[PDB]
Amino acid sequence: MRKVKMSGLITVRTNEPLGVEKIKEVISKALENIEQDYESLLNIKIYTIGAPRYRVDVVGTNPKEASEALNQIISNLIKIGKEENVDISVVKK
Amino acid sequence: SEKEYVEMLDRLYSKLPEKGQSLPNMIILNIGNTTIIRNFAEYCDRIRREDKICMKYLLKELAAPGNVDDKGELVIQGKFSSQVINTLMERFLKAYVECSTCKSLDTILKKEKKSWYIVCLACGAQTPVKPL
Amino acid sequence: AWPKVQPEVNIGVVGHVDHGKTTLVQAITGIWTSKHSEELKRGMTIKLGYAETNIGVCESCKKPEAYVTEPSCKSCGSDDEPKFLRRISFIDAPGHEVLMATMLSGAALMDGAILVVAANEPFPQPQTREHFVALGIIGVKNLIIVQNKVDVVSKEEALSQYRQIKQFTKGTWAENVPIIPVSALHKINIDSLIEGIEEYIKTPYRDLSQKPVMLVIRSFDVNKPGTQFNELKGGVIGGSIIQGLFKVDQEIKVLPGLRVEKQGKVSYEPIFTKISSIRFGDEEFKEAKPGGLVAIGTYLDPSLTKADNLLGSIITLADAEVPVLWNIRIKYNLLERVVGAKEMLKVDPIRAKETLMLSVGSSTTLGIVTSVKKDEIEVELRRPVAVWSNNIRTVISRQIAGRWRMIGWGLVEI
Ligand SMILES: Nc1nc2c(ncn2[C@@H]2O[C@H](COP(=O)(O)OP(=O)(O)O)[C@@H](O)[C@H]2O)c(=O)[nH]1
Ligand SMILES: [Zn+2]
Repeated sequence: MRKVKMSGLITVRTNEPLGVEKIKEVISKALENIEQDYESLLNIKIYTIGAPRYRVDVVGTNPKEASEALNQIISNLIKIGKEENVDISVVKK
Repeated sequence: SEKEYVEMLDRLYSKLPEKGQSLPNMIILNIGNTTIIRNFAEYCDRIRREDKICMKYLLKELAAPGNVDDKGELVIQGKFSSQVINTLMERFLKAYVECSTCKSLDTILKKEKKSWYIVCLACGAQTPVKPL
Repeated sequence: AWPKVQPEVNIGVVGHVDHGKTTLVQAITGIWTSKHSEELKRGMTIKLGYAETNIGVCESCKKPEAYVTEPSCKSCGSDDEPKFLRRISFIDAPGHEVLMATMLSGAALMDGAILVVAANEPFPQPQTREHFVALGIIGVKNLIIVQNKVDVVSKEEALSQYRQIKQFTKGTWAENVPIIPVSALHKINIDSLIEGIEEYIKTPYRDLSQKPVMLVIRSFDVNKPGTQFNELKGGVIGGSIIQGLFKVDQEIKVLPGLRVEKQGKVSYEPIFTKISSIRFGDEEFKEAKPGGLVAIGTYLDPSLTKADNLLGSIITLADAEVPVLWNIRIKYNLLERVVGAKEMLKVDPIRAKETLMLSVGSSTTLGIVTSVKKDEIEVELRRPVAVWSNNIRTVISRQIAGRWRMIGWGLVEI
């Protein structure tokens, strides 16, 4: 009676010599302070569904705060990623 | 060095499955709670079929356990009626030995990734069968 | 206790169509190669089969009933453990006349091979012949001619053909090749073959000092769907190290690489990456060398490798000298007739501006003739080609009846 599923499809593609490696980074940074500032987002889980396509899962106690941080994440993936030559746009859903 | 070659040639030949037949009556008996096919080995032998296979099938249909004698005998861990054995046995012939084109019973049994085929030594056709 | 070692030599299996060269590859390895099936997935998007096996021997038994494929030794009526000889792998080749261009690609991974020849059909068949002279050109010297399906022919016959397969052989680069008659279906005389490939196709000397060079024939995305973000694997490039050797944590580059045509002409700029891991079959290693299909797990975005994308490329040490050219000079040599056809007709001269298909490694490309001297031509390749060393071999094909045909070869003059 607590969880609320909040996902969304994104595009992630790089040509950096350490592909998957730069992807690991941006996420493990753009996805920093979320579970802490704007807090009880019971959990976070970015993952791949296909090829350049990925998704982000944010289960929290309240839907209003769900999309609150979920946007703050993507918000930063785009930014941080563009700061490391990591091309990540969005296919909202 | 045809000699070298011919030598190998003759060797394969005498490795073939003979040349070119009612079916020996399959002898069956009982001993407590076992049904035993005295010649399950000879039988299979004369239909060019691997014992494990007739065994696997025939057993599966029976829903009983068993293995083969060190002297080619089938010991079915269950006492079944001589009759039903045949009924299930012919069914085995129909589906895994008899050619569809002419019904010879003079066949091989190919196997590939997941498709086995009956291969007639008479008509030459291949009945695809459900690998089991 | 046998050694889990990587393949030593690659023996491809060539021949016509329907001639058993797949039933055979398993009548040996005991593996059914997917060259003959429809695969919707990762990996193989080309009709090429692969099959690895170990090769032991029981010095307690007699030949040929001596050689085994497993640790056991029951197969000879003994028990004194057999000593591990080598570990070989077969490349299953497409015998279909059409598919010919994907054979010349499997050949450039070939170390030595076997030319399967059915006994029930006249000799030599189209691809039986084409494929043969293909081997000649590409550069193989180790050849065993397998006489198959005799278990459906008279001794009086198997011999009749035997004679021909031989006279056909005179004057040829394989003028004294073996002819081990077998029956892949019944798995009979396979052991005589294992002695043959043990006798006539031996691992060649590997100059482990040369420039590392691998030919790519596939690529895929390993990551299953769903995989979290921290268990993601980089792309995986597969193929064969053809010379030298690579090892984990290294510096490699794929060529021609990533295409880039922006605001002008197009151009291909190298894809740089580090080697993430090595694998031959189900065993991971720490360095890969000639012999066997490799799986070089890299670091790049899975997108780059996911669709058998990088097939036709080569992997190199990041730091190397490998010209990616668009125009290339070739001191070609045309053939007599169009082997692999049916209407034995002469090969017409390479006319200028004519279009031709050039095979060069795992790669295949079309171009247009721009120069045409006595024994040298130059061509414009739609896609550039990476020439890892001067004067590497190339096969020249020319579409004839809506169908492409082999008519020659040459040396790529860097
Ligand atoms: N009788 C007989 N059939 C064989 C033998 N080897 C292969 N075959 C069969 O002949 C066909 C062609 O074999 P396949 O392995 O697909 O060879 P491929 O067409 O060269 O790649 C299949 O029907 C096989 O089961 C053999 O030694 N004897
Ligand atoms: Zn029939």
